[PDB]
Amino acid sequence: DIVMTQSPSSLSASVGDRVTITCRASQNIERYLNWYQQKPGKAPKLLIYAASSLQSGVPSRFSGSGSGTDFTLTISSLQPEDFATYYCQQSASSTPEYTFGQGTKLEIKRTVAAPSVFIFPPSDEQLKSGTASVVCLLNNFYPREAKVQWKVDNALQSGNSQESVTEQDSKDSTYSLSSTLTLSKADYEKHKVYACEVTHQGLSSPVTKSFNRGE
Amino acid sequence: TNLCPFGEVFNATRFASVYAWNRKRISNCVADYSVLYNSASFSTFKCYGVSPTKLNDLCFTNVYADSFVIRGDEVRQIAPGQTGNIADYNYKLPDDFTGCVIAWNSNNLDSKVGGNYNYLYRLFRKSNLKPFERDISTEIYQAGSTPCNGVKGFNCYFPLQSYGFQPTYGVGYQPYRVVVLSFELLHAPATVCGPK
Amino acid sequence: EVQLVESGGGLVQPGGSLRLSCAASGFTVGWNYMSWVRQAPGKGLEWVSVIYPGGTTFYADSVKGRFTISRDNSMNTLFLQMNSLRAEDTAVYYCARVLPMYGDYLDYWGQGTLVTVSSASTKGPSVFPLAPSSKSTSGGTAALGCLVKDYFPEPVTVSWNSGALTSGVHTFPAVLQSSGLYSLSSVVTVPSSSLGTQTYICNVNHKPSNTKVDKRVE
Repeated sequence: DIVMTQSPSSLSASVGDRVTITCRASQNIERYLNWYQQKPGKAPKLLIYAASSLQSGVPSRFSGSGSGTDFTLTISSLQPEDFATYYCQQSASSTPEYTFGQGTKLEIKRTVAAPSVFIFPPSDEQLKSGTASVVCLLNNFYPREAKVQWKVDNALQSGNSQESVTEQDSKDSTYSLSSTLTLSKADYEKHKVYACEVTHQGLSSPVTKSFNRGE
Repeated sequence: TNLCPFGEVFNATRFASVYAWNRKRISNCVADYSVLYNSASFSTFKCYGVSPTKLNDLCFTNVYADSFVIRGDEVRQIAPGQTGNIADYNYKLPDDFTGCVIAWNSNNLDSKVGGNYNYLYRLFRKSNLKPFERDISTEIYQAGSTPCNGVKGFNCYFPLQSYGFQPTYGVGYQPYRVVVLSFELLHAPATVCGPK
Repeated sequence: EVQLVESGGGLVQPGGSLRLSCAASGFTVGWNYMSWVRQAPGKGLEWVSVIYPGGTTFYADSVKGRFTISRDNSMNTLFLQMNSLRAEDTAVYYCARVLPMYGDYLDYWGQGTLVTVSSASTKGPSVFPLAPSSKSTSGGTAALGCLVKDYFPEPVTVSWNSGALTSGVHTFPAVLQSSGLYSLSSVVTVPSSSLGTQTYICNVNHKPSNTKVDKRVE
């Protein structure tokens, strides 16, 4: 089985930059190499076939080159919509023996953006099910590195919260984060003030959003 | 002592493209297969039914010599029960095939700097070929719902493609010449025999 | 226009079977090279199977003897019949049209269908509102949303106002809780003024459980 190794595994660059991804074949595959782009949750899109042939409808800033065992995919001027994972694929044998590279994830680098922070106390409908979920939302920030600290009234909480991060928005290259603190209704009723404290590079000092149980 | 014209087939200057594979019939001749089986020229010599030697001791109603060029990558498709672009849309052997598939690398002869575009193969066909069928259709292949009216474009593709052999290719992508000998046996008296 | 739409994915127990469908529109499947490719969650693309226009089929070593590819011409649909499914087969499955002109390359892909191989049971989600508050006023901006809790398996689809509201919408990736069930949140930021004029409804859909929920927020 032909092994395709892509480099680098991950890569970050700014808008307008020239970006190069390399892909290397375990054996000679001539020019039977294709390049696909996959954006999160969407269908993979063919970018390049036959090593250097640009597929119909693909912007001209995408270029393919290489032959034998070494191939490169070039984006001449990086665009925010170009954030995605790029895969090389070999089709050397006349009998189908397709193999993919492990893919390279390309993210867009941009200026720092501080998150906007919101907090949602548990629904009154969820409390009739015996559970309380408190949500804290960090919207449209960069870089992705943020820290969410749940404080159930200056008592730092641990082990009862999960967080989820969206993938880079393909127009402003920002992230968004969801933190969910879940308790029994009983444990929820044992405390007063619920706060999420957000620390992020774009913030002079941590921003806390809080509420009190029962208004 | 009318010996069969195996030299006209094996030592020919140009070979046919696989989609238009060449067939020459061999009749009323004395066949010396020794010239071919004890030959160090061939990389592939698979015989089915018969044995490669045993061969100058037999007789047959007719002998068919089919010649073409493929890439060595595809030589294993010239065999019964095989599937693939060549076996499906270019040259198909039957399941009861008795004969020999003989193949050899022809890079000195069929590769050209910048590519040899005289050897073609069929990539598109609606259905598989039957054994020993030959299709020389050139009609645009309709891959979509809209007809093509002899025009190429999206979902309308020329059914043949050039191999484009270059001398620098790896051995898997290099041209191999293939001769398939089929030994037809009939009611009718045998017309081709070995020196036996 | 050209389209490939996958369907039939869902929850399947280990050792079970499942048939995936791929409805095509532009091209006619009978005359085309077609392929099934899969992608395990968080990992890379892995070729599964391919069928030629003449009917000859080819399978990756991971799935031979267990997967079979077929097609219906009058339905213009490609099929992948999977038997003896294992945990490693959990993946998104894409169909794609294959062109053989310079090797085989996949020029049109569907958006895929998720197949989860697990010994758990299907569970529909609970949909709770994340109501706009004074706590949720960023200047002149108000955030509101829906919490889609305690479902299995993935995925759920969340739209807003039956698809009419798409700007400022963030549907976060699901996270696997302690329980073993999934939870998700879908938020949207809007001008605070809008809160008085427009109505905000999250449409949650979980087809593994035949669950459809329309929840108004505030």
